[PDB]
Amino acid sequence: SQVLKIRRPDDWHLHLRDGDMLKTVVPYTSEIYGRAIVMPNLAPPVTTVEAAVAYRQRILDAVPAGHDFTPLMTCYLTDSLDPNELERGFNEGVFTAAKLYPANAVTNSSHGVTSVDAIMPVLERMEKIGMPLLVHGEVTHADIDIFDREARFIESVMEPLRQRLTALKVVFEHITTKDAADYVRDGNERLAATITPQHLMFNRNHMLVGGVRPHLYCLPILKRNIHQQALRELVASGFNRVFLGTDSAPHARHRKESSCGCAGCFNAPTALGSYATVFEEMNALQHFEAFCSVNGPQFYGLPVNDTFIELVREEQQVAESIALTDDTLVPFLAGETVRWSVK
Amino acid sequence: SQVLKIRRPDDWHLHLRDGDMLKTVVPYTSEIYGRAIVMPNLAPPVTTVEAAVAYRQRILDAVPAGHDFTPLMTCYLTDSLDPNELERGFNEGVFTAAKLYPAGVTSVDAIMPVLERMEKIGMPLLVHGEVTHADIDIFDREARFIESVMEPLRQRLTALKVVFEHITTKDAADYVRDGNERLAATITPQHLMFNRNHMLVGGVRPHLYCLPILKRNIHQQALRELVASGFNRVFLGTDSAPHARHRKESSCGCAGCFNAPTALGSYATVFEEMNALQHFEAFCSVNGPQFYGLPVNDTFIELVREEQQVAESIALTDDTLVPFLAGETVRWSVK
Ligand SMILES: NC(=O)N[C@@H](CC(=O)O)C(=O)O
Ligand SMILES: O=C1C[C@@H](C(=O)O)NC(=O)N1
Ligand SMILES: [Zn+2]
Ligand SMILES: [Zn+2]
Ligand SMILES: [Zn+2]
Ligand SMILES: [Zn+2]
Repeated sequence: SQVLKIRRPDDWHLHLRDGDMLKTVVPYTSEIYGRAIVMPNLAPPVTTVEAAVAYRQRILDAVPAGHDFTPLMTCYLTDSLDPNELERGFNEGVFTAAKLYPANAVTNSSHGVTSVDAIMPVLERMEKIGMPLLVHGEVTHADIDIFDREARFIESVMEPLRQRLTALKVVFEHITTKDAADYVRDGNERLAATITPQHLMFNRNHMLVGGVRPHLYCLPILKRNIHQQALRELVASGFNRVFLGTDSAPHARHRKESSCGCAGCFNAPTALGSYATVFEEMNALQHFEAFCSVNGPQFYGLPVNDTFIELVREEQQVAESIALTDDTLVPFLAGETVRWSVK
Repeated sequence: SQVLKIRRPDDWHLHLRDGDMLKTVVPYTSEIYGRAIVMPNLAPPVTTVEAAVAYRQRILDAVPAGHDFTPLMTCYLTDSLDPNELERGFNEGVFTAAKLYPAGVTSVDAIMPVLERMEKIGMPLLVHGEVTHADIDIFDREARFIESVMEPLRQRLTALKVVFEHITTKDAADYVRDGNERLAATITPQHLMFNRNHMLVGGVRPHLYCLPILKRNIHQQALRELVASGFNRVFLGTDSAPHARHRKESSCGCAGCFNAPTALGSYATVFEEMNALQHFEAFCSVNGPQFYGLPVNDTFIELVREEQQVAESIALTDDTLVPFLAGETVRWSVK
């Protein structure tokens, strides 16, 4: 059976949650990835240096003995965040980046951003100091169709922001459209993107035809096939400012399979082999290592890992579920036979 | 305070299921509607007169004393169905119409002799109008059906009476509006009240997941304008399609809204919002009978504009049933 050896990868977009759930999910990441960008959308969010320090330690506490894993912390951008607090966290190595979630005029100032214009002092500071901005690029106005929200963000927010702050480094997280693929392809060295395995492997038909499948329900929402194909083409092209970001985003089974299912795929356990499957199908395995292990480091100005891992092209069954203290997690591709697994 | 008195309505598109489910759900229809078109997608489907007769009696068995409700039975069209069986059931007063589900039927070409018979005898054809090829995006399946199946069919069988069931697009709305007297449509409450955002923003809501899939807002608006205009070949058809809670709320949720308990008031709210209450009775109680060549009901009911809370769930023998709009407050109630 065929082997693919790559420099140890990193995950440039990860949700690890907290408490018991954190304890359950960390190992799926730490066994494989050297570093991950740990997102700050805890309840309450990580908006201070002290919280990020404490959260980093809880994550390290949960890493199994012998895994060489380093969490890269982020600050949740809010209206009330002091730019001095963000700067101090960056300067002390606590915050690797800051994350901007969709604006909403009714958000509490302690929990989010009302408008992008309103946090310009903090954004100017990030530009000044060279701190990268990670963007969940959707506009969430009630009158905008959910499938249009990413495209609308490019026009309304992304392009004006980058024109306003010409030195700002930005990762367009988990892109899902041809709109975003083209935009990123056509950008400068200060614009990059991450892509999840689900947005490469599936489109909205997989989530809605024959049944509604809440384990494929995630934001930004799966788009039509033309968008899926654009994403696949982009990673297959060798374009070097797209990189691995799983957006592994675990929710208990009962919170997924409910009257109002939570958004997010728990894909940490199966992401890497899923990406290998996509690059192989695209006859583009020569660009697979760079996607997983080189492009992200280069954009963040961090070293490439100097250890290796091996994927083997031998069929394996994915677990149907993974136990939590209470309830269970259903992994991405649960119960399926997958083509590539880690040796 | 405000009271609205209408001729008793009918439901021209209903799923009653079978067994204990049927027992549970029939009363929500029989208490209000004089008649309903009972769809034939049982497992196995109703494809013979004999099965239709038996099913009709199970339905009648489950109707509470004092409800004057008549189920109008339908035949599930199959590639192989004998035209003589379908005609016999029509002639015996058993089959009111036949229903075309897309593969269901593999092609309209395979069932031509059945369709030609329906045309000759005056039997309406009820169409679930979606193409199903795996590669066609789910949101495009209705519009694609119009071009590739509906319009060719109608041009070939010019005398055939067709109801375009549960339409969900401006495409279909425009098509029906511009059609002749042999084409009509039903519209559900969900496709008037909501669009796909309501199913997908803030969470995935499987109780709003149904086929044809909820579409974007411009399509919702087209349907609302269609009913509100007074156009007289669109009529009430709930597509009440109940599934146990944990078949809805699962890793692969079933399609269908259990809307029988709340549909009528929900429609009232829509027409009221569209400033079109003067057309509400015809949609509910006149347009269908006229298309089907059946008399209008000779009794009347009243809706009052008093806010009722919808039950969170309805008990079944096993599991529960979550009604459409569960836990929400509805603006109009049946007095
Ligand atoms: N529409 C649905 O979502 N469900 C209906 C089938 C139908 O009307 O196609 C059902 O029978 O469950
Ligand atoms: O933006 C997001 C948030 C994430 C989560 O659950 O944290 N889940 C998602 O599906 N995408
Ligand atoms: Zn996000
Ligand atoms: Zn995320
Ligand atoms: Zn249907
Ligand atoms: Zn139906």
